Amino acid sequence: YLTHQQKVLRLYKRALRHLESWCIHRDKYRYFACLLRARFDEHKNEKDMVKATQLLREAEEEFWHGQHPQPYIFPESPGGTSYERYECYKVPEWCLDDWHPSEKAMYPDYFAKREQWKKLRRESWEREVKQLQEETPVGGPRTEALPPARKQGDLPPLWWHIVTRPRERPM
Amino acid sequence: APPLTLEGIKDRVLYVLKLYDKIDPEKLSVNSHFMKDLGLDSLDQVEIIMAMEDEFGFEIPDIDAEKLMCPQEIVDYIADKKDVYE
Amino acid sequence: RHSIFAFTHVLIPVWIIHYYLKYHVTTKPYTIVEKKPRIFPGDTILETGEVIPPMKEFPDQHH
Amino acid sequence: HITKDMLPGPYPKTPEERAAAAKKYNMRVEDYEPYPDDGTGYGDYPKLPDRSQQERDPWYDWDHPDLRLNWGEPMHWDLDMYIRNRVDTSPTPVNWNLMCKHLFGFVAFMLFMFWVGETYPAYQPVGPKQYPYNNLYLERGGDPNKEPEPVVHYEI
Amino acid sequence: SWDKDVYPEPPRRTPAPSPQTSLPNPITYLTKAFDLLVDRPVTLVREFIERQHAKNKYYYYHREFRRVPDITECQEKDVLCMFEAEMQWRRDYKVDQEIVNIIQERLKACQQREGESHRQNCAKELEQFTQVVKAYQDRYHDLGAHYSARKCLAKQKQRMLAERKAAKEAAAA
Amino acid sequence: MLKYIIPTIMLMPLTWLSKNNMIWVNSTAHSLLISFTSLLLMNQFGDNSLNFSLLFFSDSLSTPLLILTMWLLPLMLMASQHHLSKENLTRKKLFITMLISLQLFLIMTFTAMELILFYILFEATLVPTLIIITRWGNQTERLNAGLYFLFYTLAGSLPLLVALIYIQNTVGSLNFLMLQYWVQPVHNSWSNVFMWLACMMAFMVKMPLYGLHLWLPKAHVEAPIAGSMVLAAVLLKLGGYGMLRITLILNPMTDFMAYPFIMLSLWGMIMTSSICLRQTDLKSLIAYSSVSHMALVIVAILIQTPWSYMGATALMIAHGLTSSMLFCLANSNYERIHSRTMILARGLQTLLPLMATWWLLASLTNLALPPTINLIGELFVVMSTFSWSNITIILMGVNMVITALYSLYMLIMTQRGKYTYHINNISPSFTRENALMSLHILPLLLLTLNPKIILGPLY
Amino acid sequence: SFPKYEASRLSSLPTTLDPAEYDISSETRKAQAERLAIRSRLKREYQLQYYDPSRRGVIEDPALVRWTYARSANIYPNFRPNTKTSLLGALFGIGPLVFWYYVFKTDRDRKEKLIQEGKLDRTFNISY
Amino acid sequence: GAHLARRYLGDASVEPDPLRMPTFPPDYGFPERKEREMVATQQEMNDAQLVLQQRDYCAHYLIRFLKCKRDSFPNFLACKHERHDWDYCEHLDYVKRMKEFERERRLLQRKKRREQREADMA
Amino acid sequence: TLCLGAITTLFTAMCALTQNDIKKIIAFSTSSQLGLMMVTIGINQPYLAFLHICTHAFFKAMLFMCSGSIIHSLNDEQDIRKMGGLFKAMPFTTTALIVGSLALTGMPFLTGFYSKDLIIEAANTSYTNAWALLMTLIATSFTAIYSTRIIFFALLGQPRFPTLVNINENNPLLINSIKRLLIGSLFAGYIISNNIPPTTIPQMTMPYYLKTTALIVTILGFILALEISNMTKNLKYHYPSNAFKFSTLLGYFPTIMHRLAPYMNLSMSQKSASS
Ligand SMILES: CCCCCCCCCCCCCCCCCC(=O)OC[C@H](COP(=O)(O)OCCN)OC(=O)CCCCCCCCCCCCCCCCC
Ligand SMILES: CCCCCCCCCCCCCCCCCC(=O)OC[C@H](COP(=O)(O)OCCN)OC(=O)CCCCCCCCCCCCCCCCC
Ligand SMILES: C[C@H](CCC(=O)O)[C@H]1CC[C@H]2[C@@H]3[C@H](O)C[C@@H]4C[C@H](O)CC[C@]4(C)[C@H]3C[C@H](O)[C@]12C
Ligand SMILES: *C(=O)CCCCCCCCCCCCC
Repeated sequence: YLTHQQKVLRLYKRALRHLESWCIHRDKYRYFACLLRARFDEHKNEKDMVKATQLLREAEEEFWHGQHPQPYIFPESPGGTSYERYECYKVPEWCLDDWHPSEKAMYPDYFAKREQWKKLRRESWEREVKQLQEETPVGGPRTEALPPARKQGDLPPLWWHIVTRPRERPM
Repeated sequence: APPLTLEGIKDRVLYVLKLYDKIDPEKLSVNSHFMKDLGLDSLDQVEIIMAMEDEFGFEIPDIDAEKLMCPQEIVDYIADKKDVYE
Repeated sequence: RHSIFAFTHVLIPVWIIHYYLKYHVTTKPYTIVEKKPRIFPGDTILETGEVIPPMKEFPDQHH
Repeated sequence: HITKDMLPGPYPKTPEERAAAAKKYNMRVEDYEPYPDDGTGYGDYPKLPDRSQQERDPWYDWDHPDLRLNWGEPMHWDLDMYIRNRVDTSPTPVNWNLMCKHLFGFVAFMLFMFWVGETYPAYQPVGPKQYPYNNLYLERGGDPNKEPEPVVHYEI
Repeated sequence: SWDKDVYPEPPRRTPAPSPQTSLPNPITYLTKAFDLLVDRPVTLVREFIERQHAKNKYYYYHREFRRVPDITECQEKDVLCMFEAEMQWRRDYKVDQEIVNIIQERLKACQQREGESHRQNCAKELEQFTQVVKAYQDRYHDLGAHYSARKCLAKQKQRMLAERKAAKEAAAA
Repeated sequence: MLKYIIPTIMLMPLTWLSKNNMIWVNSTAHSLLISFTSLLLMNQFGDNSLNFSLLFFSDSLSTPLLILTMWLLPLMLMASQHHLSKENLTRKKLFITMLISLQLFLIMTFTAMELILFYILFEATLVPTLIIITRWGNQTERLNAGLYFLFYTLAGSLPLLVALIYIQNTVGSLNFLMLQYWVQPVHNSWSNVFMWLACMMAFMVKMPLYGLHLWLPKAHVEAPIAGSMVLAAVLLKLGGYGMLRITLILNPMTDFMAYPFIMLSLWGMIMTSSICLRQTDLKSLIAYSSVSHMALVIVAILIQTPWSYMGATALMIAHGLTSSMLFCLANSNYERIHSRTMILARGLQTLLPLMATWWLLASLTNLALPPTINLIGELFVVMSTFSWSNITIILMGVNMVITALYSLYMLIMTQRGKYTYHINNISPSFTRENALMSLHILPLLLLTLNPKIILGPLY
Repeated sequence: SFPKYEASRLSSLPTTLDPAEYDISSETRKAQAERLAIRSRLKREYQLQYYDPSRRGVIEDPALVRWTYARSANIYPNFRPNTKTSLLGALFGIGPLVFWYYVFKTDRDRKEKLIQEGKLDRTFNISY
Repeated sequence: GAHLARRYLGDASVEPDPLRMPTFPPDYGFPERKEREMVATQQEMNDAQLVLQQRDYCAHYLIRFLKCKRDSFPNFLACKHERHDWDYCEHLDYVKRMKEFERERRLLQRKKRREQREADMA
Repeated sequence: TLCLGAITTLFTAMCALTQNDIKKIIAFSTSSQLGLMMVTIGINQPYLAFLHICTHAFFKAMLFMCSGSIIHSLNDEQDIRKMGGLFKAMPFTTTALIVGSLALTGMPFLTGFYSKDLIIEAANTSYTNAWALLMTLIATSFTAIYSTRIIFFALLGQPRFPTLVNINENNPLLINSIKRLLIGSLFAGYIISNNIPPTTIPQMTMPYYLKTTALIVTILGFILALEISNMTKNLKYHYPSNAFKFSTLLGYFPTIMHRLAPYMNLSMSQKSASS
């Protein structure tokens, strides 16, 4: 669910981005960006929420009519030219467990460090599970938010795959 | 594509905000809440995030962008996406 | 470095190819077939010594 | 592990079967709707919206990011057709019917004009190209024994 | 090597060089480099090999097949006579395939040799190719994958009957 | 053929008398030695077939099928020994025995001189095949798969038995050499229509013919890996080999009796190729791919031209190596993730680089990249079918487009994209797995150098 | 007063253009909360396995098993012969076969008729 | 250009048909017309291996150009005068084809002018 | 083949007029040039079609390498709307890009002139489909427009890329690879044109207007393109038309066919063939 305020702010960002795609030139875009902001400021204070909803629906219809058919997309954003370009290089860390001993002997320092991380994960796991059991209602979790660590020497529950995820430029 | 550093990210984030006419450069620090301290509204914050996307060349999704309320949170968000640790 | 490349990748391959063509391919019929050379008026045939006659006098156009 | 009670079954006839089916598929009983009970064999499988996986939020933390699926959610019957490599159903900036009319109109117009241009070709104001020796009768592979009809060209 | 009558080629006519330019001809100097660096060492190695072969000279023979009675002379269901006739017919069939291949190879060598004048200068090769393909088609076309001498004979007699019928009604006219 | 039959029989005492821990080493080594000696069958003559005795012979049709058969036995032992590792010793030895007995029946099947000897061995292959599917298959569905396999085959083969005995009573012999000289044309009567169907339906079911193929997606999918390898590589080719032989005595009736089966095959290949695009089970997709390829062999055999017969022989050999390789590739993923679902494990190229090369090579041969023998066979059939009727090029062309689509869809879905996050047991490829794949593809590509030895008697 | 959006099977209505998205009663809010609860419960069940340090294998997904089962084994038990299935099966099953039979039978009969009359060009046709 | 408008958007009876011209006899109005001279013999063009479409009434200039090009190698900027003679010979051949078209058009006009005059008599 | 090539050259040139991805513009340029080669086939000029293949290889390859140089310097940005102001920042890529564009548009005596201009002359003087001839000429003008589009937005104006400037085209591998193709884009057409043997009879007699058609429409194309591009810098709003959307979305062919055909085929596979 998106609140009304979230819907308006998403529209404002979308409208500006498509406006920038039309205008291209920076000085021209600055001019029309300020006219568009003025339109949003014109109804900033509209206490009637039935009328503020009607204004929102018409703005979205106006946007769909005016959207650029081929808007600018940041290269690495979904739909961009570089989106997912480096996924083929992302290898999960568990693959290192299958390395041959002669391959591990080339990085004695890296693998000694890695064993400490795996030991840390092993020793934290029981407390992470217990913390989730005790902080979760009887019906079960109602949102996807996870809690922090409440104690000293505890780790935030379910941290391993966030912390150890591949780098964005893994190779 | 030279590498980013934590100080470098912070320097450029604060640099952009000091070019925004609605912010007083003499009252701007890394922990200045955009709304509570600098007295900006939520339309201003959308424009601030858009500038950061332009500054660093990548998109911040609206669901994440709405929570970035101070310069330090912007720095941390960028650092996390770019795997910057120093 | 370039000379070691020329020797291993040009000279030796062309030796093998030339030996292959001269003593295996061209010893069989119709393996290598050349378009016969063009002959122009006034030419001389190397094989025979025949001399090809010239073309007749041109009705000299203005140019 | 999977038991028979966790597997798809026949079309649910009673509201008690519909609730049991919805729970099995991890759906709200109000959101659960089977395919019509024709003879085509869907049983009680949920009829989900016919939307491409391309239509799902790319910024959400999917369990299967490439498929944009979460573990345990009911898969569309035609999921393998709606993967991001195949059929896309995203909204288009131009209406579907208007796109079809403009594409068809452009192609039909071009085909018509090509047919016109073939009926009324462009050419230069020159008579036919002339060739010696009976229009090159022998060069074109003419029978050396048969005598061709003379083709005589004149100055002008 | 090969017989020049089976795989003929006309005499070669090469125009002599007749330059009208002071510039050196790069091909002439590349040709001499090729002879010295490539053709010469390759020729020496070949001569060494041909000396070894001359020390050990042995022979192989082209197998000759005696002619045996053909299918027309075989009595029905007589497998021993049919077998020898059928094997002979298959050997002849494979030979006829190679004859067509020889005639096709002549035709293709002519088209390439004559360049832009091939349409006129290859008329003889085209005529011979046409005649052999007609004869081959008459013998073997449409017999099917299970072809045999018997089916070939049946096809010939059907054709001979048609040619005999087309004559009595072409001599009646 | 006794120089191959007796050594094959000796594989059984070798297996039973071996040390407990050497059953796989011993049987694999000596089955490879038998496969090596089979190259002596390549003494073929231009006119006459190689006729050993009253019982057995080998011509250019059966020789390549024999070499493929004997080659497959060591590959199947390699493919099986991992998933049978926890089986107790006696049951392992019985599993190997079934494989050996199947090889014995097959090599005698392909060289039988007399069609009734061919029949007995042709049915004999059912028994070990059924036992392998039902005893050592993994799922509950193996029992149902065995019944479909058994009764589809027998429903067709029992009418064939009546027909063959009828022919022997009328001709006096079923010896294949004799039938070449004593064959008489088939008059067009109702009684001969059912003789034609009796002589052909058993082979059609084994191909399988589209419509009569439902047993194959069950049997090929439920069998253990060795079962699938032999089922697809060799046993489907008994139908093609039988049809190529028996059509000798069915002319000219085949001219018009072929039409319904040509339509089923030409349209069926497009149907089964389309099915592959929406299959969710990787093994099931590979099984439906076989039906599409064998539809070309049926069509090629029925139009009865020298080019279609060369193409059919090449396709049967080419498909045998390719389909077996694909099953082995699919099995190697199954032994890791224990599921046959194709969408389950993705992006495997990232985790198993070399194995992804085998997938690519297997896929390219499946879609008939030139100059592979897969393409040579398919091309020769397309050429002959164009002469049968120019319009067939449309159906052949559409099938080649669809075949490329599902071949690369299988490659892209499993090997590319992002790996599945929670699957963390994809260990590196074993030397055994890599050798198993290369013993398929290496002979397949080598044959491109000397294709004539797999073009059959019409070459 | 802009022209209205006309959706199709292959081009969906944009979410921002959907009238339902803008009238959100409490019952709709409650439904969304119930959906999030189911997703959250499933996410937790997956994560407790996915994050378990000792687990090595595949996390079996019942939804994936149900999907493959529904697309194969469950179809015939829920099939009923009726007007819809009988007609479609006849039209898609037999239809193409009868059509292609008459295309090839017609083409081959015409071609055969020409060959018997010597009216088909087969001058160089010796491969078949 | 202009001639296409007249045929397509005007009277097509007094415009040549490019696929059927000439339609009048070669001597109609041309007393004692000379035949075109051909310099190169059939054997010379065969020996030179000219492309058949090049074996026209300008072939002798082409042969002279081809011989020069071969003999001037590697100087590919030579034979520029030989090339021009062939280009100019082809230009004159093209003008002769333009005159044939213009002659055909004027006879079609003349033919009509006679019909109307020979019809206004009736 | 004449009509097939004519529709291709026109349709893909029109798509190129509105594309913003630099590689898409060059790709649609290739399709349009291939269409022109197919037209040359259709007017019975196979040796001119071959020559265009040879000349096109030089400057088209160079253009992609120049775009690759720009893409690399702007951290994988391929949208020309985020380029600008590169004329002096990347002098060598600028030089190659201008030479490449002038070669593509048929500037006299560059590599593209020695094939494209003979092709247009041969088409204009041929017994040919009238509509195909017009489509070809218009496509020739559109070639100037989208060539101007790349130069105007990539090189001229003010920078529109991000603030951290990492523009660097000083790698010798980059310089020498482009440099060799630049030399080919100037002289290869002249050298190949003067060394190949004549296999047809070139048409050299035509009215003045049919002799300069290729050059005139190219100049008109540059003029019109330069008026459209300067218009983009006027503080005036945008009103997108049907033609702009048709061009931008590639005539809707991908949007319809790549959804409708897969949907129909994949639905049948499961519903009918499988189930
Ligand atoms: C000539 C061309 C040939 C090519 C065309 C061939 C067409 C295909 C023929 C298919 C044959 C029938 C199908 C065989 C598949 C296996 C059958 C099966 O598995 O059905 C299961 C069914 C369920 O019952 P059940 O399995 O017993 O329950 C569990 C306890 N075991 O089991 C049962 O209910 C009992 C099944 C009994 C049938 C067994 C098979 C016998 C087939 C021959 C039929 C005999 C007809 C004789 C009738 C003459 C008088 C009319
Ligand atoms: C889905 C189940 C899978 C199992 C499939 C089982 C297939 C069994 C097929 C058995 C049919 C055998 C044919 C029996 C009919 C009698 C044949 C006969 O003797 O008729 C002769 C006549 C020949 O015609 P003609 O070529 O003109 O004569 C020579 C002069 N040129 O007859 C003719 O005109 C020749 C044409 C005969 C073929 C007719 C084809 C019908 C249309 C195609 C149907 C495809 C198969 C349909 C299967 C659906 C099953 C549900
Ligand atoms: C000629 C080239 C030098 C390029 C350069 O320095 O700019 C060098 C670079 C690397 C060389 C090659 C590689 O070293 C691999 C080869 C190994 C052998 O020692 C010589 C042949 C061999 C095939 C090489 C000879 C060649 O001279 C190469 C290609
Ligand atoms: C007579 O044969 C004329 C042949 C063709 C005339 C072409 C003249 C160019 C006019 C239209 C070009 C428009 C391009 C924008």
